[PDB]
Amino acid sequence: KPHVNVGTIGHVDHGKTTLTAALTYVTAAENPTAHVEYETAKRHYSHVDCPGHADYIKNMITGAAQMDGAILVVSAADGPMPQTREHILLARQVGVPYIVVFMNKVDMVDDPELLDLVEMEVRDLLNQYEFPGDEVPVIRGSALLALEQMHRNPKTRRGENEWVDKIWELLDAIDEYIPTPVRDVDKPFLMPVEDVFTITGRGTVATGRIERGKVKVGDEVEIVGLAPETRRTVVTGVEMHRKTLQEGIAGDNVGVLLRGVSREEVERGQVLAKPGSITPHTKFEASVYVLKKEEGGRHTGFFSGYRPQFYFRTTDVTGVVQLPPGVEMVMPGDNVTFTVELIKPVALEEGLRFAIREGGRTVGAGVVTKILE
Amino acid sequence: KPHVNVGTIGHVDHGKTTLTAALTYVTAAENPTAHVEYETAKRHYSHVDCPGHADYIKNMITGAAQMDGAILVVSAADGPMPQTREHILLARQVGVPYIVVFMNKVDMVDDPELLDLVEMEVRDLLNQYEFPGDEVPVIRGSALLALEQMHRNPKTRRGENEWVDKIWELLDAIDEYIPTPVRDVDKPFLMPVEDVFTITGRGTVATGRIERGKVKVGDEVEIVGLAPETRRTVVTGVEMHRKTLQEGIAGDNVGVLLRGVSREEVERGQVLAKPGSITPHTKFEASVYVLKKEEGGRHTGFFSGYRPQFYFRTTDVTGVVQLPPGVEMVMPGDNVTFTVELIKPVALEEGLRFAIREGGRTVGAGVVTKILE
Amino acid sequence: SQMELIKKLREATGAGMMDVKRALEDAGWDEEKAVQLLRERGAMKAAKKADREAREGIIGHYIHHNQRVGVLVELNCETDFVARNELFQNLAKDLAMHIAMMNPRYVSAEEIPAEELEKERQIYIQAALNEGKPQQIAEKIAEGRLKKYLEEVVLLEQPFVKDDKVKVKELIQQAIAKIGENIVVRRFCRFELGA
Amino acid sequence: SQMELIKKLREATGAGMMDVKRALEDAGWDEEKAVQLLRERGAMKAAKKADREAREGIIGHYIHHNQRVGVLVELNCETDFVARNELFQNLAKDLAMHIAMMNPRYVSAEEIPAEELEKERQIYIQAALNEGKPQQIAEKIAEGRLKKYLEEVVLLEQPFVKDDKVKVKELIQQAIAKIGENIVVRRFCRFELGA
Repeated sequence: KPHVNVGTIGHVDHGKTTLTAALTYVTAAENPTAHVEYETAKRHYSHVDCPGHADYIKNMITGAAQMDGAILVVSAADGPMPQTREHILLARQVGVPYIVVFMNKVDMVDDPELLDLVEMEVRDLLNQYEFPGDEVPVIRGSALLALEQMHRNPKTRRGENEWVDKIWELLDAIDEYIPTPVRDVDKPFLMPVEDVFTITGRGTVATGRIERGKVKVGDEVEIVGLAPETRRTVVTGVEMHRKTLQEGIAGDNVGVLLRGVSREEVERGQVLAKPGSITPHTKFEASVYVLKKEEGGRHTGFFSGYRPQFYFRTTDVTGVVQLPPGVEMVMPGDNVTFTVELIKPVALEEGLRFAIREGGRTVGAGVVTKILE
Repeated sequence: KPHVNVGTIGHVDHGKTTLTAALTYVTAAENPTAHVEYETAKRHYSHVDCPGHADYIKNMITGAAQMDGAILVVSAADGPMPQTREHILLARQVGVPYIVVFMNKVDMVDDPELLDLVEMEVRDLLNQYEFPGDEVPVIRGSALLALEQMHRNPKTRRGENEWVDKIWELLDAIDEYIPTPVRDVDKPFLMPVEDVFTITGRGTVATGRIERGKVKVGDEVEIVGLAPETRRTVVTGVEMHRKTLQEGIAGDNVGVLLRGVSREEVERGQVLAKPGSITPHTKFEASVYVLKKEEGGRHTGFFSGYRPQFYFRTTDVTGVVQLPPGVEMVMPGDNVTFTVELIKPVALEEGLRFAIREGGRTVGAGVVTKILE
Repeated sequence: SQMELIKKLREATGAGMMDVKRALEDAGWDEEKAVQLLRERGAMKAAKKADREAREGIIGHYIHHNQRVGVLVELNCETDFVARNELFQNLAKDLAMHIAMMNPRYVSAEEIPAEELEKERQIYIQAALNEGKPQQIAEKIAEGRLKKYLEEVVLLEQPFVKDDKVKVKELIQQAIAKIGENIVVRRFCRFELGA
Repeated sequence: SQMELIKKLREATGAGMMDVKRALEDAGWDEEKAVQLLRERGAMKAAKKADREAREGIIGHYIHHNQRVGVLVELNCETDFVARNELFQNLAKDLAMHIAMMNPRYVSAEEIPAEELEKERQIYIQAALNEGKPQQIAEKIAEGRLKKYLEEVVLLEQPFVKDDKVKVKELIQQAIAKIGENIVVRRFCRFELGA
């Protein structure tokens, strides 16, 4: 059964913390970071938490976080908070797939016209940032009461309690509205080359763990990276743990030989994937995070022109930083966005993570946000 | 014999101080704010000094200073100093009529191809700021030696000593390259209206002290300010101390009657002058100086929107301040430049000095730098 | 009218949708006695988070147009989300500017030690015991003569530079109200050329 | 060209035209010795005005792009004309930025109690004898140890952030040379969020 990552953002005094706890206890009576887990009939969930714009944004880079969707918690009694703009702003930035809303503390408001209003506000607010403010589902309830009830009756179920039914209305909204992630093996093929040698009479062979997609024999492939040109041939065999394989799929530690490929024509760092799928580049934009001195990062800061190492999977290529206008110097611990240019072309794509180092020592780590040249 | 104000600007280690001294002793032997005086055959001179940019502006505003021209002192040995740009910049700002140059310490440089260079540098620099860098005169000499000689022979004269002759070269340059300032009575007529009254049989009459120009009877005149339109008529009589005057001139306390002017068509605050000489406006730009708390000025600062009283001669008018970009708040003691809009139109002209107050209490003082509307 | 009065209102005070209605009812449906209610009520919310922790925030600054005076100011909030908010931003800019002009010596009152306050407080009753009324009268004389002092040297007690009608602290409390996060002024720095 | 030589050498080092000729002369008509001579010589000039009074200047500042660090710095010169010059301006911007990163403790060395360092030195000679080192051996280390210390806490002795090859003081002296006015760093201020 499918797995998904969801997070909670919004003012803390609005109960996002309480709502999280209510969701666990409520589904418990139907299905036997420091994240929490809970599952519906359809999927399984893990809860992320967004306390910091930076804090989070940092982790989104170090591979840690990966919200497939998020829940917005606003108190119907107060209505949106100025920061609410900033909460949403983050989502836009990291680009959360979709958002769902939960108007908490609805029991502390007599007039139901205000509620329609509060909702009116929020709806528009999201529209301001490309989100389908109208298409988004807005649940009204009270996390507190829903929880107090689950505390009294841990086995409470659907239809029984009024406030718990609202929590379900929400759980349901998630299942639906929320697109389910797009699986890996379904994505175009790709594998990072680690080693390359030969097996006399067989041909030139290259090992590595498949990252995404599938691949059998006779399949047509491309060798992107390092070289002046992207060579392309065809697979002449697959084999796991040195024992022929039917098909190799994402997550498989494999090895592959190619047709019309000398031993000198391929090596570690390079990468092979579905033809036309990804291309080689040298200039790009990226969001980074510099390790503090304690985390073993640099001791001082640096400026435009910095020329370090960027570990891209198996490789470790050289390039020069270009701090943008407004950014004059960068210090350890910083979160930044600058352009970069490398000496040799590399298979690059938005979203691609990497690392930086000064002689093996990792000093920073980021992810590609835009391709330029 | 004519009188003129000149000042010296430039690096102190270049000898502007010494040169000043040299000029006094050198003319001495031919003519039988800390200032010194000396006179040629043609005119009489008084020396100003520019030690501070900001400081000069304040005095220029508090009517103290008034340079009819200025001398730039640079060491031929060093050539221009970076601040030289700043020196010149001030001149442009206050708008010095003309500039003359003295290349000092010329005895301390062997190659004469070097001097020509230094001079070409300077010439260009002034061009950069609208000054006739090519038309301007550049004297080469040594203030020091010239002085030493005067010390030895206080009676030294033209032709006698080599270095002194260069100082004369300069005195002459001054005499020529700086036209003499139009006398007050020579400037276009103008008189600020103080009081008004009708004298049955004769007509409506207006008193005031002539600021500039002269005026007899039958002279055509204009009434500018406060009114929606500038009215125009003719002088039907002039009188000082209630005893007919053939002609009234700048600095005279007089009374005047006009033709076709009702007692209500004129009043204090208005001003009458040579037709076409000046016009009414409400929005303008100005350079100001805010009185420090100690000088009795405000206690705190202020921002755009401030609405004080603006006094123009005899008047008192209300207007609103518009701090420009880069200027966010103004505090006592500051030197600033902002635009101003008043409630009623007033006879305005670049250079027109004025004062600001919060209930009779003078808090600032400035001069008009640009007419906008 | 209905949510139209409330709207236009909260729209301005940026407060709690329900707290807005509450105040319109709570004081008849007239804005003036409402916004002033909201302001007055906000002052309470402030004192509630008064001891909440705040290590987030930014460093505000103000550099006079003539570069003769510069100010640094550490403004902390609870979450960096808030820190990034236009309101926090402005509050900070405005606080820096204020300091530039008002030149406070302390942030808060408690920032003031005893031996210090005393070495002073007595110089107060020293000159009072003279011009007439002895100690008893002069002890209560030097009761309001201190309030004035604090309004001078203490940043919080100073009358806001953009509205002498409200004290700095108030300006802050007001913000806290519309945000919901404790807001503190950690420290400030002020340099005036040759002074 | 002989001309072009100075004419472009002066253009770079922005120094006294004649001084340029002199250096080229004084050191064979080749840059390296020349520019190095100008440099070597500018330091002296600088030393000639060290005691000259300078109450002009501006307040320099640097606010990190992320607003987590801010710095104030009072840079004085003799005349306000200089204060307004692009070079003074830059020097100040740059000094501010440097402090932001290097976080000095003092401006100059004398700013430190001489016996405090004097104590700290024997404190260095201590650990050397303590680790099997002879007196005379351990005496030397103390210098390179203290020297290192000063290069850390003292702004002037710190290696300039945009050219670790030159010490801050040098950057300053260099400016003084091209200008002709004593330039001093009156004081600095640095705030790092939650630090």
